[PDB]
Amino acid sequence: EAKVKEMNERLEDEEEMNAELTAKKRKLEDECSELKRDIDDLELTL
Amino acid sequence: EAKVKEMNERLEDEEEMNAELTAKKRKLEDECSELKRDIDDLELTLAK
Repeated sequence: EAKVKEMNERLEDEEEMNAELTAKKRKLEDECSELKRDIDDLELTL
Repeated sequence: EAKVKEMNERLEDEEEMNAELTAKKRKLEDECSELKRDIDDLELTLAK
């Protein structure tokens, strides 16, 4: 059960690092989106 | 013994998921840097 415990626990550390990386990933997909827009709008006069 | 091994595996997987999703993230960080410079330098030749 001790061996059971520190693994459950460490999973929680890890899973939250991973939770962060996907939330950080979201906003960056979104930011890329709008940056790619700013270009493709602007190039429609060149 | 089972829940022990099962949690071992998941740990190795989460440790690597950390590495994987960060390589995905990074590719977007890189892109979001570059796209910004391409927005900017285009205008930096366009401006008066």
